[PDB]
Amino acid sequence: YHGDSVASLGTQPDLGSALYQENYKQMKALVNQLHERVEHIKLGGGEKARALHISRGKLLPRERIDNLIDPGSPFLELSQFAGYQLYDNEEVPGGGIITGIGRVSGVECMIIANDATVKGGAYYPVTVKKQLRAQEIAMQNRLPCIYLVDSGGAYLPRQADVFPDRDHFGRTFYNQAIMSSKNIAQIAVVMGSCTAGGAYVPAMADENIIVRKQGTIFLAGPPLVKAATGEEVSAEDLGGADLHCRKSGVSDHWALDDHHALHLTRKVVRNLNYQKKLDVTIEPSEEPLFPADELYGIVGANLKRSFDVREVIARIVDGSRFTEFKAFYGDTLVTGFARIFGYPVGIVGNNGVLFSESAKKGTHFVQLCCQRNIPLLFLQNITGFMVGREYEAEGIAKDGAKMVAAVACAQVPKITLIIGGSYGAGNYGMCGRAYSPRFLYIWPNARISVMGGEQAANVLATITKDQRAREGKQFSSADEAALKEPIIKKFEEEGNPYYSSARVWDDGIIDPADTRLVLGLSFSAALNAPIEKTDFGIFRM
Amino acid sequence: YHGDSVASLGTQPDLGSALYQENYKQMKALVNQLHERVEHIKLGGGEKARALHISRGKLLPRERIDNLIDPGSPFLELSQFAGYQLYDNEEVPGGGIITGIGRVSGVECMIIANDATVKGGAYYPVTVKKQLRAQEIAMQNRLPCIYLVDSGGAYLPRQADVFPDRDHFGRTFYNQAIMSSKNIAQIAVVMGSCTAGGAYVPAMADENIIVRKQGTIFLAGPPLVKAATGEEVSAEDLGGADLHCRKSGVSDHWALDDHHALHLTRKVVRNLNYQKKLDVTIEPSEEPLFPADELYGIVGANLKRSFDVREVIARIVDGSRFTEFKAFYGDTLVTGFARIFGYPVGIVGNNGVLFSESAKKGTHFVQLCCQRNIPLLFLQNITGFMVGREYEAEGIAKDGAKMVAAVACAQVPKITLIIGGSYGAGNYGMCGRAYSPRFLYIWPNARISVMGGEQAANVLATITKDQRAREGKQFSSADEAALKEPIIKKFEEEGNPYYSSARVWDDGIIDPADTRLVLGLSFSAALNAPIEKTDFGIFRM
Amino acid sequence: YHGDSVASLGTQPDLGSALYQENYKQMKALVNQLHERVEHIKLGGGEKARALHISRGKLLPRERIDNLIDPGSPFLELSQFAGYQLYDNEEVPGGGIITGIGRVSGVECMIIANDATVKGGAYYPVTVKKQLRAQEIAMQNRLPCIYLVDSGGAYLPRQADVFPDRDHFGRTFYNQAIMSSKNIAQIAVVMGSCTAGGAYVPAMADENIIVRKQGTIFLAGPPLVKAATGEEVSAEDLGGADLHCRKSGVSDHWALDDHHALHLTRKVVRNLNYQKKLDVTIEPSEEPLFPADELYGIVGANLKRSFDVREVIARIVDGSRFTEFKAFYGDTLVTGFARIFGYPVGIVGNNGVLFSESAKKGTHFVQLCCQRNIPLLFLQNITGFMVGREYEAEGIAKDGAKMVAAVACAQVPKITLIIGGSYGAGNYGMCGRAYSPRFLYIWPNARISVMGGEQAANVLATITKDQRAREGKQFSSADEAALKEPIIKKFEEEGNPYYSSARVWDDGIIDPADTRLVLGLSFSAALNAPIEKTDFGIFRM
Amino acid sequence: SRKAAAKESLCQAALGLILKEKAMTDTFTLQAHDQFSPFSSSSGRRLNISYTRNMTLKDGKNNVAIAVTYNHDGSYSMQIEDKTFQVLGNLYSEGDCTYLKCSVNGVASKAKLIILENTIYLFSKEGSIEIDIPVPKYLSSVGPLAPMTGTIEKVFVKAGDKVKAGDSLMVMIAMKMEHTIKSPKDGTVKKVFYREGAQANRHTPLVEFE
Ligand SMILES: *C(=O)CCCC[C@@H]1SC[C@@H]2NC(=O)N[C@@H]21
Ligand SMILES: *C(=O)CCCC[C@@H]1SC[C@@H]2NC(=O)N[C@@H]21
Ligand SMILES: *C(=O)CCCC[C@@H]1SC[C@@H]2NC(=O)N[C@@H]21
Repeated sequence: YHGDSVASLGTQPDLGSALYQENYKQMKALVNQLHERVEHIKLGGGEKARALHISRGKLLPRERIDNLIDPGSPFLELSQFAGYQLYDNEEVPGGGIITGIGRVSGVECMIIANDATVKGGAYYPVTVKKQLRAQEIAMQNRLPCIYLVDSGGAYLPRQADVFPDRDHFGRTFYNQAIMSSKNIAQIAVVMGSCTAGGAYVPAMADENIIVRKQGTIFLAGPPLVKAATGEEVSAEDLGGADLHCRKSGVSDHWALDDHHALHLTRKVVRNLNYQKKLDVTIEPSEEPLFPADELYGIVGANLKRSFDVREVIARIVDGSRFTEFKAFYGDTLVTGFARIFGYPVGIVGNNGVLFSESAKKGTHFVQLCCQRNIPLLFLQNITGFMVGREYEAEGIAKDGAKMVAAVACAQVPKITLIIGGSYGAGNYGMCGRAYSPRFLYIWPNARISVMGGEQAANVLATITKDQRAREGKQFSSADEAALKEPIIKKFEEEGNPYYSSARVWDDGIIDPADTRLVLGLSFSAALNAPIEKTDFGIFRM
Repeated sequence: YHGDSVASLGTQPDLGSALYQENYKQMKALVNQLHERVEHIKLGGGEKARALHISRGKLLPRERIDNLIDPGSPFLELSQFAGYQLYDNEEVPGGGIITGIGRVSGVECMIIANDATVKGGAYYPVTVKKQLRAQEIAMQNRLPCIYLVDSGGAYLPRQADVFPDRDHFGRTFYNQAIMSSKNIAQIAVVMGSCTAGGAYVPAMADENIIVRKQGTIFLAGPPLVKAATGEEVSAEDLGGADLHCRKSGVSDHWALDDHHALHLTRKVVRNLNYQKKLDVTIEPSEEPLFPADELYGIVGANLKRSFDVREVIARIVDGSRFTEFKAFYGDTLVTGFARIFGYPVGIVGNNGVLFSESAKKGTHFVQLCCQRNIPLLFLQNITGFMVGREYEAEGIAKDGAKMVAAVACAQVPKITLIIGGSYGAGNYGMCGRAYSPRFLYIWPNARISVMGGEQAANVLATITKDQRAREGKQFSSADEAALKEPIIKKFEEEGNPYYSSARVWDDGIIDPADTRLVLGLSFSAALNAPIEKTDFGIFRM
Repeated sequence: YHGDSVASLGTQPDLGSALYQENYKQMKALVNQLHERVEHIKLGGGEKARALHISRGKLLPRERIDNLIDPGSPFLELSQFAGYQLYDNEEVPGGGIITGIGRVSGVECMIIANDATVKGGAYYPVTVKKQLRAQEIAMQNRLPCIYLVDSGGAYLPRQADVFPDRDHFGRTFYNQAIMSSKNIAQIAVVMGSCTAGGAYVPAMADENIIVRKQGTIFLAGPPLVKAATGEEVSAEDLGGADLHCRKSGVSDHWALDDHHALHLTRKVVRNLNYQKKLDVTIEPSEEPLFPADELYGIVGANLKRSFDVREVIARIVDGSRFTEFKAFYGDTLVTGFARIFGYPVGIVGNNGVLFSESAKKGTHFVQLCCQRNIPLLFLQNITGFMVGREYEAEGIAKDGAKMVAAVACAQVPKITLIIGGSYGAGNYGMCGRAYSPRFLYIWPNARISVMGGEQAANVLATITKDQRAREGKQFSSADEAALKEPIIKKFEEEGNPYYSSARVWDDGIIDPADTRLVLGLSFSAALNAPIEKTDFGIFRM
Repeated sequence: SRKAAAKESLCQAALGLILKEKAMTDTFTLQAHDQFSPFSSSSGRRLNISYTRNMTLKDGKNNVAIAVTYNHDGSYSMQIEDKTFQVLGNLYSEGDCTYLKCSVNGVASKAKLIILENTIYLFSKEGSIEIDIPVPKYLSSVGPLAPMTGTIEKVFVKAGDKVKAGDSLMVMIAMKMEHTIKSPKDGTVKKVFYREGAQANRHTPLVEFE
């Protein structure tokens, strides 16, 4: 039937209130700062290396992805802020690599493009981290993976941090070997010069493409040949495109220039015989009834004041409709059913500290979402986990452990978004990074640490007051201020969205408004895989 | 192609023949009697209890199901005649409970509503029988189950017949625990007061709904608290809706009144993520070419005269088309292929006593229907199984055993309809009640016993004549009449449709004409489950 | 390693205490009464029918089972007390049928023997109930089933209670048809005269045996032939063993007399190609360190006094060793790990009313036993479920519902033993009859009702005092005594072990001492089936 | 001034609503896998009994209850107050407009049927009638408690005040987290129980409405 009317969420905020004006101004300042930083990261290695990249007839890497995907298609870039002030004097825009999800010939493909304008396309340790993150996104979601190989050797003085470990560079080839055994098609397009470790990236591909007078593959370079043998050889005579397409047989297609290689890539993807099948149910899409500059005004920059998380769920779902589950029992957690772009979503959000009733409500809701095969969207705004003697007497530990067990055993596509603070073990309960969500984005006001700066400063102040009163010396106000400034300063600097997103702890600082669109894009890629049956472990009753 | 023309069944009966007039008049009398009896059962517990039910702001239970299902949807009630003269002075309309299949938010759901106007909604043993029948209908057909809880405690002086056995009251909670492990969603709506055993019916639900100032859940009542403790407590202070939604956490949604609870129920069903998938093939539907007041005239009330079962199959299938399988070999069984409402049906019907050729034809047809995954509709009009010395010499026992083995091993959705007599072990061969059909309806002229009244009277007359002639006393005509009246009287009373349907031996006396529509509704619910592969045992050759 | 020493349970009781002497004397009186009642039930239909059974060269049915099983093998009879004072003037020993588990040719087989000395071997409704219970025991445990057919027709004036329903007589043939599709071998031995409905029991067998001049199969008797046709025929000329082995082909083996038929049965079982495989782990067996006349002294006859259930677990397990799980949290439920006869058992027992902590401990333990594939033995000694306003405020309902869900979803072989009272919905939580245990035995002091006699009498006294004080009349002590005597009398009579075991609500009143041996036998049969993986539903957190 | 609707006009409004619900059912079926199936026909066919739907329409200011019996032949018998009407009809389209074709007690008529949110518009050659569908309480409903155990910074209102919904009543700080209470309810405050600087506990009532 699906025809009767249903009430909807949402409250029109007081746009004249000075709290709204201050929250709106401060969040707008954060978003403008984000805008200008990503416009500086977009240029890449600078105009000198861009001139030397276009003087060899090479398309710039963002132009390569622009000519590769379907015309007019949205591209979802992942981890645009990697390597941001991560090395001391070495400015590495984008990590050196451009990874994202796009629509190629009607198929959602995962694209990995070596930016050669930034330090010769050399692999930094954060470049390997970003690449392995992209490859497990492609394996979780069953996305066909496209590599646009333009390398410059692994970096030498960071070689330890790139070479031997489990999640170091060689894992890349593991990821291409396993994904080929699962029918997830791997295409490599040699547009540059992979050398001596990176030459396995074209050689382990199910179907390969190379470019004449521009693309070289060899396991050993002309310096290594001139040192070990003494035979002078060039690059194109040693591992050029004519040699590889005609004699050795490493490359499978041959391309005149860059546009021909991207055209051939689209042909190879079109002949993959892939047909998308959704097992979830879809309703005709709709729109939120409230705009998202109101999310600028509602949420704001200060983490001291709380807000209602329902005013976020009114702004991001279809029709602003939301079936709230167990609405009065433990209202520091808001769990309900909504739809984004037709997809059914089970939305879990925070409203305060987590009592035991909140953890029981969360465990029940995650079990419902895994029994009905509904995806889960977690929204994190956490302060902590409700300290007190009575609550530890009640067994607040086993209830948080039940929520952690049900979140970790869940097989549905989970997506985390950190709309505020994310501190401590509550971060584990609300499906943080270590619990394998599909995607994890953050907002530019978020903070993430092991505790807040004030919590660390105040428990260290009380503990040192306790041990000095056992000692006997005078612990004054100035000693307390000299005790409290570096703890607050360190937890503020290292809790930033830019500190967390300089690594690949999160998949990217996103704008609040774009939040709605971004979630839809994320969920679309996550529905490219069939949904497995969830089986939980032992619930500690 | 599907375009060429095909001959059809059906003969226009002699409407002027006095046999037609008498058969039509007697079947019309049976159907009018059925009509007035179900209109008396529909009112329920009477006007005094209906006034005291509406004085508390409660919707009457038939109004609850009317406001729960989709607008204009047909409701298929099951077992409307339970408890009909089943207890001595206790008039229990409908068993005390209203079970059926309806269309809620586009999903075929199974609805179980406690009628509180009939003896406080207390559980009689027939109420437990009717409820467990409804729950296995929901489990066979994978129908999501909705309970509208309004109880009054299990009945005390019948407590043995309600409490301990396997298919007594506690089995209900077993059925909700198993069905929740299979993703068959269980919703309970507490509209009344479940007490101390029935409080497990809301507590074992996957998603619960309760009503303020009207719905109470407790494992122990205020008499039990006042006896065991001595603390006076009310109902709402002990187990009310505010206490359960806010402190204890038993209820998941909270409802202002009855209309809000049914609205919330429709929301909960809409967000179940269920999408119906048919594995059978469908053709565009059609109509019978002959009306069903002709079934009144054809079939009639006397079981002595035979009729043609093909004149029934002309009246209930689409287009009156019927591909008859093995039409000459053993024509006391009529087996063929037809379609009802687009669904492909394999129709098995009787025309007389069952010879061995009839059993072989039946075994072959059931094997065809299970190899092609076609449903089966059995029509029972049985006298017996062809006595004689020659037929026992032929092995008529092993042929009936082959039909019983193939009927019992069959995995397709089987539906039985008893259009006439159903006596003895032929009732086992033609898929009676003990062989688990999906639904089993009867017509108001049917009879069902272990043998006919005349068979029992005549074999007992001949056996007692045989033992008196060995004895020597005079066994006259008057002794034979005093021997033959209570056997005939008992087998006539206890073979009735109302005696069989006062228990839950059948799913309901249906009108002949409505027969067509009812079968379509039944088959629709039975196609909500995927069809399993049939594997038979050992065929006694 | 398995070598280090471990503490053990058990306390030597005060054998000189007058409580021990009185408890021992009263339990010894109960066991002697049980002994003399089963020695009267063992004789069967009496000496006149036993003389007329042995005058036709027939072995008596207990002698048939004695010559069928392996020499010296223990026979586990099930439901010896069926039909005990269940019909008014009709004394039906054993129900008319002898069902049990025995060891035939090295295989645990399930044996169903028609006692023909009791009313001609005719089927009473309790005979059908006992037979269908035996057949689902054979299907749960994968035991090959042997029938020793000696019937006399279904009983006529009880024909309704025998014929049409789902779990009436025809279900028997359903059970043989399904079990043959699963490779559970069905042997029928026609030693008597099955007639016209019972003739499907030999005809649906995978391998059949018949006896000359003694065994007749026909779908229609000589009275029915003489009535319908008028042809006089005998029994042996119509359906004798020579006719069926030579012309018709219903029987597969031919036997001279009864000893030859049992010898041929043992041959047929030996050539079944069955090899028992245990998936559980076995340790070398041991003995309890305390005898079980101490269980007479410990447990006694009065249900008012409590005892320790651990003194039962010291008396029935191997070595008196018992790893107690969660021993302090909620000590009104005792859950632990032990071994009986080498088999690993998870033992759950009661010690009082069930608080919410007891239900949480029970749910955790049942989840452990299903994760490790360990069988479960439930010991029931229940008064109730802890009334009070605070406990209903805590949500005691959802905790009992969690225990009911985990008990009902469990796939391990569960065995219930009712060592004391078993009242109300706690009976559902501790795996009573409706939750499908493998076997359910009781002790001769047990009581089972919907509540105790005093609970029913006292809550009805307080409720009627409430309503009379609203009325105004005088409710004196004598009115209260006339109110309290028939409630106590009815709940005492209908809560008996003999009232519960006259039906097939339990598999038999067993001696306390024999309890140990009986459990081992039960568990051995229950390990003839491989253990399935358990998947629970939704735990109401 | 506005004139009251005739009982025949209420029959037409009820029929248009029932047929619009059918239309929604039909367009759901067109997207279903289970096509041609029963349950899709909004016939109201109960087994052995009839189905009567009790609906209420609001005519101006006054409510009228209409009992609609579903007949086997597709007709309706609508009893308004006491008088029964035999009501038949269907929908048809001409271009982009939907028309309701009626026959009430043998009297045929035709009117344009437009249903916008709650209001049923019937445009005929004799006038235009607006019939409203009543809105149930649970779709039109959209005192306060303390969120945690904290100290109150600023009170806002006293007795004799009036706030409207979504108003600041109190601000309380609980373990360094500023919580501004708001009003879901409405009216006038009768008592403020905690003055500024006092300690409020979990789920403790702050203000009251009399
Ligand atoms: C003040 O400086 C902060 C003290 C502790 C932080 C608070 S207490 C309650 C919240 N839960 C938690 O673990 N930390 C938060
Ligand atoms: C006359 O009173 C009836 C005699 C027997 C009934 C007939 S004989 C053939 C049919 N088969 C059967 O078993 N009973 C029917
Ligand atoms: C006295 O006559 C008995 C009163 C109630 C029985 C007691 S109260 C606590 C136990 N739990 C329960 O439900 N019944 C038992």
